[PDB]
Amino acid sequence: KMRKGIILAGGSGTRLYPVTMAVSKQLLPIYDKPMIYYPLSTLMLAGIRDILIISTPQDTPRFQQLLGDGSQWGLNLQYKVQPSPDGLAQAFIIGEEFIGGDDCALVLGDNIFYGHDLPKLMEAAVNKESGATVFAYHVNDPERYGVVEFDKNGTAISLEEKPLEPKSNYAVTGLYFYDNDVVQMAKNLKPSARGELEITDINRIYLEQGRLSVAMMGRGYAWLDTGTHQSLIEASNFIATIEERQGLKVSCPEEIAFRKGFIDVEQVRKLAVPLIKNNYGQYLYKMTKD
Amino acid sequence: KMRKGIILAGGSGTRLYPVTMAVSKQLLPIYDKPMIYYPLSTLMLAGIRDILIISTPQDTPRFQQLLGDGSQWGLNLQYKVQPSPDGLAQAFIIGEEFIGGDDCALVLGDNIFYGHDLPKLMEAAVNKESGATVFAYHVNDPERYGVVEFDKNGTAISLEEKPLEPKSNYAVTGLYFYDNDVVQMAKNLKPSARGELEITDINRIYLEQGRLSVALMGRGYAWLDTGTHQSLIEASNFIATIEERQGLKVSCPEEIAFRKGFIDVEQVRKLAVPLIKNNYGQYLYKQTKD
Amino acid sequence: KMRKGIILAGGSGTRLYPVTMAVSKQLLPIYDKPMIYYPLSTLMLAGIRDILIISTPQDTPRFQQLLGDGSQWGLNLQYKVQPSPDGLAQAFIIGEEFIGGDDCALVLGDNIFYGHDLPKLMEAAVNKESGATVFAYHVNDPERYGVVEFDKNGTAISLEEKPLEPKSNYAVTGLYFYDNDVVQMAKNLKPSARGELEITDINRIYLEQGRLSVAMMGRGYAWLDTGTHQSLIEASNFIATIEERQGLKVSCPEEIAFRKGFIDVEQVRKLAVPLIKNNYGQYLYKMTKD
Amino acid sequence: KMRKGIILAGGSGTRLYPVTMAVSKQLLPIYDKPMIYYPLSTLMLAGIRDILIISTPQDTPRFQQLLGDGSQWGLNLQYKVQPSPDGLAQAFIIGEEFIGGDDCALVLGDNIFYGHDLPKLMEAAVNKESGATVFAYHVNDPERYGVVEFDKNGTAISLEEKPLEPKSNYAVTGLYFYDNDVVQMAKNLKPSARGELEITDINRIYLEQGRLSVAMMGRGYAWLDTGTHQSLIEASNFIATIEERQGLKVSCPEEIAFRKGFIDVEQVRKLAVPLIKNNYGQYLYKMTKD
Ligand SMILES: Cc1cn([C@H]2C[C@H](O)[C@@H](COP(=O)(O)OP(=O)(O)O[C@H]3O[C@H](CO)[C@@H](O)[C@H](O)[C@H]3O)O2)c(=O)[nH]c1=O
Ligand SMILES: Cc1cn([C@H]2C[C@H](O)[C@@H](COP(=O)(O)OP(=O)(O)O[C@H]3O[C@H](CO)[C@@H](O)[C@H](O)[C@H]3O)O2)c(=O)[nH]c1=O
Ligand SMILES: Cc1cn([C@H]2C[C@H](O)[C@@H](COP(=O)(O)OP(=O)(O)O[C@H]3O[C@H](CO)[C@@H](O)[C@H](O)[C@H]3O)O2)c(=O)[nH]c1=O
Ligand SMILES: Cc1cn([C@H]2C[C@H](O)[C@@H](COP(=O)(O)OP(=O)(O)O[C@H]3O[C@H](CO)[C@@H](O)[C@H](O)[C@H]3O)O2)c(=O)[nH]c1=O
Ligand SMILES: Cc1cn([C@H]2C[C@H](O)[C@@H](COP(=O)(O)OP(=O)(O)O)O2)c(=O)[nH]c1=O
Ligand SMILES: Cc1cn([C@H]2C[C@H](O)[C@@H](COP(=O)(O)OP(=O)(O)O)O2)c(=O)[nH]c1=O
Ligand SMILES: Cc1cn([C@H]2C[C@H](O)[C@@H](COP(=O)(O)OP(=O)(O)O)O2)c(=O)[nH]c1=O
Ligand SMILES: Cc1cn([C@H]2C[C@H](O)[C@@H](COP(=O)(O)OP(=O)(O)O)O2)c(=O)[nH]c1=O
Repeated sequence: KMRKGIILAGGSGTRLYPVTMAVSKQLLPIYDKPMIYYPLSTLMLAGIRDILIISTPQDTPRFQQLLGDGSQWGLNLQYKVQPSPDGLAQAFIIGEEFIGGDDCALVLGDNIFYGHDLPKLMEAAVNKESGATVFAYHVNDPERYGVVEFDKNGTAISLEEKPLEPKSNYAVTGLYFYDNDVVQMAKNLKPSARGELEITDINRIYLEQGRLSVAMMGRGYAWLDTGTHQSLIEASNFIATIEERQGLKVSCPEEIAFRKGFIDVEQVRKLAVPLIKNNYGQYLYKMTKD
Repeated sequence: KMRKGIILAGGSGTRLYPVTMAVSKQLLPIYDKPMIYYPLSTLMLAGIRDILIISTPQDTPRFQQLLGDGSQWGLNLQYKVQPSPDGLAQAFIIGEEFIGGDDCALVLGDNIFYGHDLPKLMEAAVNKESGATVFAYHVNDPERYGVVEFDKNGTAISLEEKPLEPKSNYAVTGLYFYDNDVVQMAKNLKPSARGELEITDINRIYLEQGRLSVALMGRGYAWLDTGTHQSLIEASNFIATIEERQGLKVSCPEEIAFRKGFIDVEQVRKLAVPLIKNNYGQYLYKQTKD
Repeated sequence: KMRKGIILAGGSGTRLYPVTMAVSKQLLPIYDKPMIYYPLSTLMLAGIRDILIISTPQDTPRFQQLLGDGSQWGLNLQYKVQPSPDGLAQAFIIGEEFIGGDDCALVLGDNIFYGHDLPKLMEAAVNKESGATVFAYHVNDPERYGVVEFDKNGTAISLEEKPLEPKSNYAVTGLYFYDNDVVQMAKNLKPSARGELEITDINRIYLEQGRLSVAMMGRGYAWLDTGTHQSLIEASNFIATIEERQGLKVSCPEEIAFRKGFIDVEQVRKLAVPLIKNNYGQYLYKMTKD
Repeated sequence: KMRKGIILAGGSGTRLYPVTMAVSKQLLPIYDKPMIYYPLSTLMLAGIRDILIISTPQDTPRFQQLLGDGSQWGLNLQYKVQPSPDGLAQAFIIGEEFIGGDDCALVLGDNIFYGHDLPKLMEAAVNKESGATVFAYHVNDPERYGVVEFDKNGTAISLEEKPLEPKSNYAVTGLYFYDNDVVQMAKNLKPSARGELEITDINRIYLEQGRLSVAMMGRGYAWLDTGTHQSLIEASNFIATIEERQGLKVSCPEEIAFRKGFIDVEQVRKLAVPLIKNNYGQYLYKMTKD
């Protein structure tokens, strides 16, 4: 009944040491919220409310302390550990029992999107019956990502993970919608070129079958880079500038839950009261005025 | 009729002294281009090629040195002066002749909009045969702006200019679309207490007649503040973050002209060659290859 | 590791909620390292190698996992829990055994100091035989801090904690050096009207005995604000700007330990390798060559 | 009896196109003041009041319109055009008459310096009776600059302009103090490999004469980059961070003039008048009350 999604929020975070020896990348602040509120908000905006969060043995417990079972926000959250970061595709192997016979979305715990009409951008993917959908976004450094190449008619024709000679500048982002076939695909994958069970290898299987849709995410959207220390500071600054100008939050899960009807006002006021001593709780309380 | 454009780029710039003793506000850089490129970009995206720039007596020559007659970008730019900052609504008096019998789109020289489907956002406004269209955006400090009050059912019911007690948090942005009725409305206005001919008074008349459309600009759009030194730095950082991430420029008049067919590839390369030694020149040239 | 110092790294983290819901404020990044590296570097630059880290019941062990016993940096680190955030002066009661009969410096865990000749600005306070030294910095908002008032000759005459009517713009910063008498003073204190055991009350005692030295940190020093989410971004951007321009790190404990001779070249190399994927480890490795 | 200095503020500006198409680079804002205020403040801080500003044929008169003869600040400003940017040493040829038989300092118009005891560092160079003083600063990308090689005992042993294989990471900044011999040295210079009259060739002759002091500007100083659009934003954010924290301005000439006694209270209040309606004028006014 509730639609399903997985947030993959593990990984070593090597590239960010020594900051991530101290704290999981997906708990770092992006301005005024931990990084994982952002991909969580994306799933909620797609209308996905049953969500499995996968992290390392050390970090899962921290996420469980941050987010709980999710009922406070009208979600159902559950959790599993990935013993080692053996690839994004292991998400479906670990989450096979959670998924059952249902479709499932996957969002990476470091993926931040923002812009106008995000839900409508996702709508076709959410309602797809058969196949898979990913989103492409023009970047200046396609060699750091999965890269999708299109023909003159705009048909996707190839996908390559971190190519030395990228065939386009379109990166495949960290949000994926699959039908139920993904689970068996993942279970038959072999560790590839970089020694990982790769999501790109799943997507390539869908592409070879003619069932991968590639939704273009235009330049009016922001897909914020979380790859380096510098870009983490840029991401924060970006959110700060939007929020302080508007006096509205970006990816505040309480607010989304409220506006989408997952929780009612009585419940928003119950969340806000114990938090009214800080700016966040004051913002939540304001919601229930009008 | 056809729709002509006015960019109002006047004002003394006192809040920014001494920076604006040296350089007009609308020439200040927002990251990599002068501030006036951004509203000049909003007009082009709306399909407007015939544009009047109104500056102060002092600033006209520098805007002309920057933009010339516009022909390099398939535009036609003209210049008129505003002797003193007597109110936005003076633009229609100053431009009465350039406007003649046509519809008008006025944009303030310091207004910066960014977001997905911005041309669509303005589509209804451009295609409106009579009346006026304005844009409302939720801000944290509505007291600094024109403010539009809505009713329980979503209808604009009052407008107030920089009110001490705002009736809502929706500011009316500095982008306005009018039919041919406005020049006469402007000509019949009397100064407010503060001694300005107010654009808010014009909009109220249209509201009063049931002829004002108020299009909501969602939280997914960015409308960047340029009122303080601090917000300028934020505006620049915000644009930089986008452009460096995408490898694409925000509000590049040459690119928009080219993508909309105002100019052709042979004209783009002609523009690029003299500039080939700098980054801006190299971005132009590449756009002619792939 | 003869000389001693305490880093007070706990607190409720209320104002930063929800970022500090699952992470201590003092483990959050300031650009490319955890916040606590900064006050630790500060103590090291003063020549202090025996350091007690006090944090909350939940966070202390997290600091201990990250830093261990400090022998890898030539330091002696030990840890104590502060059961509740009942005031800075509690550091001396908690740290009573650690201190013993010795002088001791206290630095707050969220204090970031930068500027030419800081080690000299301090090295003196370290050499004072008796009494206490504090450092005063001109700020824009003195009401948020301990405030030191000076007479016409420049002699400190008054200290007040968070005064509604500040007598000066000089804030007393979170770096303090004390002789052995501070423990007894702290044991005799009673909470203030804020409900906290106040450092300002200890400083006032010394002031009245005529044994308080107030070092002025001029306008050439930076004492970075870490109060709000916004100020964390500001602090991170400031450090990033320095480091990226100079190709040198600010407050890197491995570098300071190597430069002051706490550890040797071999040791630095061994530390660098596990970090060598990014600039942080490469920077340490090259200090060994050049 | 006024000491003499030159601000070299010419050059193409091509790299910053289109931001420099209708605006001189050195009049662009660095946070709340035009760029040229910064080196101007630097010379003032050195106690130099008789200053020659050299720029392009197009920009020199813009500087003259902004600053006048400077006696409002207790300075004596004069102007000369550099027909083309044939090298920094040409400043001493164009400035020969202005120089006469006196010592002369040279600062680049886009260099920004900040740090504790900077005035003392410069007062030393100004106190020097014979020879020259330059300042060395560790940078990430030494190949862009004049580069100074040191002895194992840290004595400066060679200088190279933009070496392909830098011998150290110490760049020679754009602030130079010379005795009167510099004019004859410049006049004998021949164009370098870059076809320029190089300041590094002058410095090398003082160094080989044993008359060059190479003062180290340590890592607690900021020497800010102004060569890219991004470096401009970084320099603005760095200044805004210091100023907003301290409530004190960096390189405000009016403030410097007042504090060094070039002008008095009455004059300060006169300068405040045209600025009195924003924070900058208020800041000036308050210095004369507190
Ligand atoms: C390998 C691995 C990763 N992760 C987490 C860590 C990160 O927060 C997040 C992304 O992992 P990364 O190692 O950065 O993979 P990454 O280089 O970011 O690339 C992935 O993400 C990209 C989009 O960001 C795509 O363009 C690539 O095709 C996709 O492979 O997933 C796990 O939770 N488990 C893992 O085993
Ligand atoms: C009054 C005046 C302003 N300007 C320029 C200067 C600024 O770049 C910009 C706005 O200047 P302001 O001093 O805010 O103008 P002001 O009359 O007080 O306010 C207007 O500008 C605001 C912009 O959104 C609106 O929200 C208000 O509804 C509108 O009335 O337009 C002109 O070019 N000519 C002018 O006469
Ligand atoms: C009260 C308290 C504080 N702390 C830690 C948390 C932060 O690292 C640091 C600062 O805590 P604060 O609650 O910000 O105390 P604060 O309002 O900043 O004021 C203190 O620090 C200021 C300088 O930052 C001084 O000017 C004040 O005189 C001094 O009282 O101390 C603890 O670890 N335990 C505590 O009980
Ligand atoms: C050559 C030249 C430059 N300028 C202005 C343009 C720039 O704003 C500023 C510095 O110009 P650049 O062309 O970046 O400077 P460049 O000759 O490459 O390097 C100089 O400046 C560097 C410091 O920035 C030093 O490390 C070098 O040793 C010194 O030669 O001086 C002039 O006004 N006149 C000139 O002839
Ligand atoms: C096409 C184009 C858009 N824009 C800006 C205007 C809007 O803010 C935003 C619109 O992007 P978007 O609507 O997402 O792209 P698309 O129409 O290609 O699907 O980008 C430019 O700045 N330059 C351009 O060349
Ligand atoms: C509805 C909502 C959206 N968002 C974010 C998701 C998208 O990035 C963006 C959508 O804005 P937008 O589509 O422009 O809003 P609207 O429907 O009001 O016109 O805002 C939140 O952070 N919180 C919310 O409650
Ligand atoms: C020596 C050193 C100093 N610092 C900091 C302390 C001060 O805030 C700033 C300047 O210290 P400073 O001692 O004056 O400069 P220098 O070492 O070049 O002589 O640098 C570090 O962050 N790391 C270090 O390795
Ligand atoms: C006194 C003063 C200094 N400065 C700058 C020059 C140096 O970069 C920095 C520090 O100067 P410095 O004299 O060392 O600090 P202070 O007088 O407070 O001890 O401040 C100004 O910009 N304006 C001023 O009025």
